[PDB]
Amino acid sequence: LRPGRIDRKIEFPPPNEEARLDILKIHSRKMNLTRGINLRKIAELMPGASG
Amino acid sequence: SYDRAITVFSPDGHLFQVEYAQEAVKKGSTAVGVRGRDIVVLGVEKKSVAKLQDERTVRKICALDDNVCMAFAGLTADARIVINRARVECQSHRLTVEDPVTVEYITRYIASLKQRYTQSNGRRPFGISALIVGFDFDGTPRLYQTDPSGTYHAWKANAIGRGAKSVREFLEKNYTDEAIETDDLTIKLVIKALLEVVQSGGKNIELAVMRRDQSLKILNPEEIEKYVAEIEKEKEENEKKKQ
Amino acid sequence: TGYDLSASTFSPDGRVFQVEYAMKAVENSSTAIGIRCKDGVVFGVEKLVLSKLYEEGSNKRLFNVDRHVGMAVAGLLADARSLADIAREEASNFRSNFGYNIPLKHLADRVAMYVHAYTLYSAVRPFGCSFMLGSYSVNDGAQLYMIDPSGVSYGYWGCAIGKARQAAKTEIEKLQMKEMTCRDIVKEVAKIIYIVHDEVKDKAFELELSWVGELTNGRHEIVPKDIREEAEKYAKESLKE
Amino acid sequence: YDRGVNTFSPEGRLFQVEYAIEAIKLGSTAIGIQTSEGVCLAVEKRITSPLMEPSSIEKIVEIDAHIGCAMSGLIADAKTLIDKARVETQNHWFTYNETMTVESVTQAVSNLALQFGEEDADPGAMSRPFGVALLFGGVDEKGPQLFHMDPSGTFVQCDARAIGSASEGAQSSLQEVYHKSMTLKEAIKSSLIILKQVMEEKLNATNIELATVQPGQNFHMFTKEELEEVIKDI
Amino acid sequence: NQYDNDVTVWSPQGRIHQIEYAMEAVKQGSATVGLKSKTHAVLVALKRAQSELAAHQKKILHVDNHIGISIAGLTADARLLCNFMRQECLDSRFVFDRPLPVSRLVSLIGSKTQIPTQRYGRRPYGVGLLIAGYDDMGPHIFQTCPSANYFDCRAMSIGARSQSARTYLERHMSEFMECNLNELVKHGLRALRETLPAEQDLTTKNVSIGIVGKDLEFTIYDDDDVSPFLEGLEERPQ
Amino acid sequence: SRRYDSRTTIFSPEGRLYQVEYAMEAIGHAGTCLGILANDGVLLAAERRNIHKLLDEVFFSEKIYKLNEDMACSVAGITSDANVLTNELRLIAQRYLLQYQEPIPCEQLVTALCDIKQAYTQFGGKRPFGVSLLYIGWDKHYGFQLYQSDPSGNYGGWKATCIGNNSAAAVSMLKQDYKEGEMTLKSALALAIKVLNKTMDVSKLSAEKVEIATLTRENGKTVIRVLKQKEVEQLIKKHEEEEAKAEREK
Amino acid sequence: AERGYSFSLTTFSPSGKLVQIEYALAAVAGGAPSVGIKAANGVVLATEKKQKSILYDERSVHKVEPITKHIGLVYSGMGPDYRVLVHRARKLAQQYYLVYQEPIPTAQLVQRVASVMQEYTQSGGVRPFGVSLLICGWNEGRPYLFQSDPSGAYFAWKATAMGKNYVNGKTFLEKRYNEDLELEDAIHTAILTLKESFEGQMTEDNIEVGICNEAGFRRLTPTEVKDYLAAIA
Amino acid sequence: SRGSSAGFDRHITIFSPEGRLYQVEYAFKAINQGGLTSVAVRGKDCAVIVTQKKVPDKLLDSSTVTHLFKITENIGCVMTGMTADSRSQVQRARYEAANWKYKYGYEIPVDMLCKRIADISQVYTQNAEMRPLGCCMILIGIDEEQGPQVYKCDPAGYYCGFKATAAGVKQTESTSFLEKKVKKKFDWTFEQTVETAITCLSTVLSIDFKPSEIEVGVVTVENPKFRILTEAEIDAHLVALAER
Amino acid sequence: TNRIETLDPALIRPGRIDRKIEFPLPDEKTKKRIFQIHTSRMTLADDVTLDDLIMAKDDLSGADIKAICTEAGLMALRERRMKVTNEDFKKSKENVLYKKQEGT
Amino acid sequence: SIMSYNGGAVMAMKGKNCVAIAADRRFGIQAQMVTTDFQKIFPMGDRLYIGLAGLATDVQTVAQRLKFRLNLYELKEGRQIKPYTLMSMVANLLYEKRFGPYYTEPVIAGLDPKTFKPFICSLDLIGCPMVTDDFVVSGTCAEQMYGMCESLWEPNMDPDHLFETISQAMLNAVDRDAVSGMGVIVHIIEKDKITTRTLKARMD
Repeated sequence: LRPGRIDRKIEFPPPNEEARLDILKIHSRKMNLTRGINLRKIAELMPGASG
Repeated sequence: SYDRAITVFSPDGHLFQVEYAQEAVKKGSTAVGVRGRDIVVLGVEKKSVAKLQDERTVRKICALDDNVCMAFAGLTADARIVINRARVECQSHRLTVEDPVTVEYITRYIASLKQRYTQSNGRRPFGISALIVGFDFDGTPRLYQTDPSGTYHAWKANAIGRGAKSVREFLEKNYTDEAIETDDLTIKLVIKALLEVVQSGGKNIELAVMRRDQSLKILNPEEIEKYVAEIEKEKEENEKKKQ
Repeated sequence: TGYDLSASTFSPDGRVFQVEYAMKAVENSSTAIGIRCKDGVVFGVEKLVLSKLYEEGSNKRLFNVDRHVGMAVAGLLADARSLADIAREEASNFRSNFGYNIPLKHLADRVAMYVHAYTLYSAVRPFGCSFMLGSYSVNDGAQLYMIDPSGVSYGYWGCAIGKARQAAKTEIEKLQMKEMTCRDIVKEVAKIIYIVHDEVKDKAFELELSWVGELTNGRHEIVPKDIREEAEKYAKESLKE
Repeated sequence: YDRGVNTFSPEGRLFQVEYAIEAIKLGSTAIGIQTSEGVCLAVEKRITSPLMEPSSIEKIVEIDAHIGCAMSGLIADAKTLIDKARVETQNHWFTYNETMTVESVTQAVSNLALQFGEEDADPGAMSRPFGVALLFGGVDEKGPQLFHMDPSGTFVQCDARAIGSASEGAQSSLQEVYHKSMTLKEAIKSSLIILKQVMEEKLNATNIELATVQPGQNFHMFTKEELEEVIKDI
Repeated sequence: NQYDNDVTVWSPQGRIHQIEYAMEAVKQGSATVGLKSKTHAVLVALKRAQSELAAHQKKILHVDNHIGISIAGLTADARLLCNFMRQECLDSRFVFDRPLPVSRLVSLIGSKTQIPTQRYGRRPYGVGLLIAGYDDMGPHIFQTCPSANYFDCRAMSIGARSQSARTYLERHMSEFMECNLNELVKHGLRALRETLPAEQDLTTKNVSIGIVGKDLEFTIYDDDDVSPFLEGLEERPQ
Repeated sequence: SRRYDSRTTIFSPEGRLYQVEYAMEAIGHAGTCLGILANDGVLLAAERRNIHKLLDEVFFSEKIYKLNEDMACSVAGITSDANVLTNELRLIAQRYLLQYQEPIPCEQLVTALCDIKQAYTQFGGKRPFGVSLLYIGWDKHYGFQLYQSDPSGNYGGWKATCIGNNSAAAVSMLKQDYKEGEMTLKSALALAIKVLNKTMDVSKLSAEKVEIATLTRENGKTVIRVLKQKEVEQLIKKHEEEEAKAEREK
Repeated sequence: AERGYSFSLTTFSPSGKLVQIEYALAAVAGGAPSVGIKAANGVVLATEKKQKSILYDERSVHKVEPITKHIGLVYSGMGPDYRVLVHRARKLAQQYYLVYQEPIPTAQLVQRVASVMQEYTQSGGVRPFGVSLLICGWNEGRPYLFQSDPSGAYFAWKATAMGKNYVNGKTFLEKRYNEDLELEDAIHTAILTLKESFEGQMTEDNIEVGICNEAGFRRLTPTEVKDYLAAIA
Repeated sequence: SRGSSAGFDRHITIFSPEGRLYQVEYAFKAINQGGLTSVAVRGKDCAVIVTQKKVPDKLLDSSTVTHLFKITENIGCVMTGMTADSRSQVQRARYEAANWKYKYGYEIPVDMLCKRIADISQVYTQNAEMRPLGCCMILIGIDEEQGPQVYKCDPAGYYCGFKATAAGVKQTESTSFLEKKVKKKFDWTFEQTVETAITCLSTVLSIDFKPSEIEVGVVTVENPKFRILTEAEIDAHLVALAER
Repeated sequence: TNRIETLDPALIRPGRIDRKIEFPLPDEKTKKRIFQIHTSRMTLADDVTLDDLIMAKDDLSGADIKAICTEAGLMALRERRMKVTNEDFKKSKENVLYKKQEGT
Repeated sequence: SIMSYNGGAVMAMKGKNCVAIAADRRFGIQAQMVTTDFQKIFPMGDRLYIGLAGLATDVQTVAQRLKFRLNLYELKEGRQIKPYTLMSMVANLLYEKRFGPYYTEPVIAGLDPKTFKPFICSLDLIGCPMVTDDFVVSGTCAEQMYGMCESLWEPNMDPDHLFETISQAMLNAVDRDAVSGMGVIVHIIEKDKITTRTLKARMD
């Protein structure tokens, strides 16, 4: 951590509700869902721990 | 309580605590002291101010007594504990002997307070060095310097703390009796010596003079900028001896 | 490792090592035996002469702790003379406040309890000194106690301390003693000493003996010279035979 | 790795005290010669700059008007001893009314030499032995005498001692130039010859202190003028 | 190596190192002999000088008018234990109006040097004594150690190369009881002359004799009071 | 014994005091705490380090202590040590009052504490007090003052400073925006909400996440009040309406 | 005998931590679970009593002590260190009551008990105390619940847990605690949140409960607790 | 975690990184160093102590090896552990008991005289300057309003009230034998109790005693003085337990 | 090395290693020659005062100086320019100070 | 005694929602009057006055050493002091000097901050608390004021009647004593305000 050694520090914060909805949409497409589905509701049900 | 022996003899024949306290001095700030014939000028380099601090609480030039002032370089904490006991001593002496303290005597007591602390149980050494400066009962100027060991010598000129080996090298060649013949030449000798170890010009040198039988005046920043203009003016009129 | 530098440190085993070591400093001293009969106590020390330059019968290991209480020591002798003064001092404060010779059951428990206070702290070192207190009274009979570095006291009918602790406890187990007059015991003591001593590990020895019983009227002395000789003649004869 | 302040070396003597002796070999040089005419003490100041006053250095101090002293080693630790010496000599004058024998003063100073003690003492006792060796030279009823006192408490009378960072070298040159029949003017000149080899800078009137103590005088330190006169002869 | 930094630790072997060491401080000290008769006790000590221009350190210290001692070890400790004895014998004059009998004096040194071999971070006194006294039991010698033991002797020697003396004294221990005063001191010197190198001898500038008797309060002899005892002395041939 | 001694009052080979130096790093974790001087009073701001839904508040402030009638201070570091130093201060300042029969001068109160913080680093072998303090005060020699003491035993006057978590980031923001003179107590509270908002990583502050206490002079007596939640909530809205109007350049 | 050590054993590390207090907080988290719930007219202090046979007599010791007519303690951690603090508190309360003739307020008592625990992280030759006290009290019309830590800090809570599984219990309480409860749940809801960390069957002699209303603090008799253990009261 | 060393932490009494005091978990191992075991059983009229008495030699007197000590006249107790520490703590009990009577004037309850032995031990835990005593006291005595009682206090402090306890080498094995005879429940007369104590010690060691191999301390409500039963009385119960 | 005080002395014994050069933090005028050397390969906007960013912070290593230069120059590459402005150095200096302040 | 050496009067008096405490002003060294204004009434918070008469030294030590306990109690605790406690607190302070006492006798007038209940009390020079509901007096004219107030009082008075009573009760009791008089000051405390009037007395 001596300034000037490592040259960039990016933070990956745990998904918020909106990001988490999108992350739920990236894996969803990998299995046969069904017409009536409300992922938005599912992401709000989750507390938001990880991807 | 806590009867331990902090300072013991090395096997090489030193005292490592009093030699380590020597380094707490070297991490200090430069302070110089030249003595004239009617005037004694000690300046401390770095006010340490950050455009937010007061200049009234960062001062490193206190006044034990009326004819006795003292500048230090080391741990600001310890220095305030010595200075206090010194001020007590300076009044205890007016009670029992009518005269005011001489400058030797308030030193021999600051030194002897620092020596006892490197030979008593429980205590680490005082990590300060000091320039005690003043005038006797005879108008004579005096300049004494202590250190953690608790030794003290007089000087004609002297510097302590950070960058003091360099400043002593400048005062060997420049302290004569072609300088310090007037009050204006002695102040200019001190400033010209700290300008060698300050890297921000003259607007960073607090400087206090004492004059014969009057009390300690600290020169406000305006007068010091006037004197720094006369120095820099004088290094462009040394171009009359290079042509 | 670091379980022996302090009396204040149990080891993982479960035992303070500094007290263990003290007791081993006793085991490397000459032997002293006590043997209580039915009307007195007799003491026996196997004092080695290490040169011919030490004066005879001097620098004893038989103290008087009180006017009716012997103390025969073994182990590091400097710490012994220290206890013998703490005990004299206790058996004086007891006559002062209660007004009568201190009972040996109590003088023991008080000198053990003082030794024990020295195995608790790190600021002090446990005594290197086991010792026996004998005594006679006409209201309590003979009593013989033995203390050690731990700070333990135990009543005894006989015991021994020092480098021949094992060989001497045998000789007393093979001896009837709840039936013998004082006068007969002294012969036994001398004989036991002579057996347990090795002149192939030590040079020679002086035999020190102490009454305290019905003979002397509840005082504690050293056996008179004539009876001491008789006990040395009867002891060379049992080594001849 | 740490031990006490009072540990014996398995060799056979006290760690600290054996060490405090080494702190002497760092100090200036002192030379004392005992005569029938008096005692002389010569000690080099060893100034470190030209900016120092060669006068606020005191390595010869009066203990009384008939007992000089010269310190080598850590001159800071002498401050406590010297002041015990004075208050000793004065108390002996306030009770018995009469000067004090030189030997008795040095004995009373040496009783502090072994007095450190990390614990089981006052919250005021020393923690470490004193770092300083002394040359008490005085004149009393035995005529002149000169004692040497080191941080071991062992004091002893000498006819001529040298201490400091030229104890080895000077001590050998005293053995060749000393003899019972001297006068004080021969000695002051003899010592400054030894002291001129073992210094590092040239011998000025500002690089030594001389003192003498004579039967018919007091302790009398030579000033900067009188020194010019005995360096002229050399 | 960890059992050597305190008097407070025992060693697994069942000794104490700090007390063993202290006694090496005694074997660094300058030889000294003590023998007795039945009317006199004598302390003969071989002083030493640490230079050519220097006097010799006093080995025999006067205590009271019937007790002498001869140190061997740190001198600063020897004058700490001498002031305590001087103080014990001025306590007896002042309370009982008698001389403190030696056996009960050596028992106080024993109680005071025991203490600091059992407290933390204090050391043993690094000095061994020979105590020549004469009271109402004739003459005595007492050897004291830094361990805090002590002994009643008929003729003891401590210091450096003392073993050489101890044998000389152990072959002649029978003759001592019948000596007149001057004959005894001869023995002591002849024993002390076996502790030197073979190259030098007893002079008047490094021998110190101390005599205490039935009618003679303890004295000390130096320089030219020692000459009436070296003169007449046998020659020691190799 | 000597084996188990830490030796906390002893120099390093380098010329430092390790325990006093570590104590600094323990202060870099406490809650942020800044103070700003003005001409018309002075104010301490500190963020509540402990907050929770169950946690309660019983006292006017959980970090601001009143040392006198005229002085308050805020602490930072080991909370336990802070209950000790603030009790000696109060007792010092009454012992001053009991002699001179005046309120104690601002500067003296501090040094008198710094003799106690400084003693602990030089002998006795106790661990030092791991606390730094800000003292806002008023006296009749200098008007309003602000001061800052360290576990070393060093103090200094300041015109605006910060101590504890992300202190160096606050001070960089104060050097720029703070004017020498020209500060009203309205303006200082604008600077104090802005500086606090930048050293704390929360999206926005809340009246329930900070504590702002001022010290004003009204009628020749001193007043030291702690702003309620409504008074601070105003300040937080007027700062979001200066970020909404700090995009009018594009 | 001895003198005593003089040098603190709690020391700063390069981190800026006082390692000894960090550890003494881990002892706290080994101790028996304890919950605290301020009501709106009383305080409930309930605790999982210790036992491990049927030989122990579960009425010879008490983990819920009375400090004053209006104060109470339970603790979590080492049982010997608890009898020391209960006994320095009861004396503090009696010096306070001897000078002002007034029962010591509960804010006061916690602030002093804490300064005793602070003294053992900066005194010679001691280790910090190994307990967390939960101090209830009802003075001046209100109830109070505090908690002092072996550090010396103290925090007012509206309900909390300590000891084993005190992170599960602070969550469980975070939801179930809606102010304006009656005094009688805090008991109910308290006992529930002991059960979220207790394995076995609760009985009248296996937990200890103490309430603290205007009428003064009082330990609940075994009979009384058996009824709240209808798990419906 | 998991037992690590904080440097010093097994040499003084400061917390480990785990959250324990290794120095006190060791002082318990001293109690078993003794090699003796003592059972104590409470009745409904009397409390009984029974101790194994081990005379190693024919030299030791047998009447001065005992482990039963009279603290008051209404308080006995049995000491297991290092015999030195033991006697040092009994001496201290007697002192407190008689100091109590002197200050309050009604002789001390068995409850409190343990609470004070407990608190003295606790100090030795909290300071580094000394080790804790390596012994374990079990007091018994009739209380004036709660029947008989039994208390046991440990080297750390923690002390509790019991119906039946043991201490020493077979401290686990005994409490498994006892708790069976406690959940059944009897009348617990005076002859019931002494019966349960001796048969517990006798089966867990396998000795089947002689009257000279145990000492039995007992305190009844009819007569609250603390007796130590002689060999004559002890034998009446041993041959009664050989019949039944 | 940067911990020299933790080396077995026998390793750095004179005659094993003979010269111990020490590297103190730069001065103020030196710290300006460093910040003047990394900026030499760049093009700075005209409002950049080198002397205001130097003194702004303190106790800089030539690694911290290059770290402030590097960051700001990068801020100019998020904008597709080549003029490091006085504000690129403010964002940068504020992201190396949290860097020094955070992660400590 | 030696509480006569200086003289002094104080006097508290309960109203029905107010309380009034009155004192003379005269610091005199035996017979010789030094100063005509020397305060024997001190604020101890609001609506709480302690009146100290007797030896003029302890009047000043006990109001200074009582301010030091009080302030160090309104800080350490946030509450403001109760009038019943300031009695127990100044009881303990006197009894601390049991042997070689102070020579003052406190009078405490005041209202309960949390209601406005009036509260008065006196103390002995050794620290005995005496709560009354009529009036309390201390001084060298004590017996003068006891008689004067016992027949000049009413169980309920308003703020205007109280100040009438205690005024005309102090003036006449203190004029019949040699070493008192020369100026009476009267605080009278309501819940709202604290009125303080000086009466015109005989300057002889």
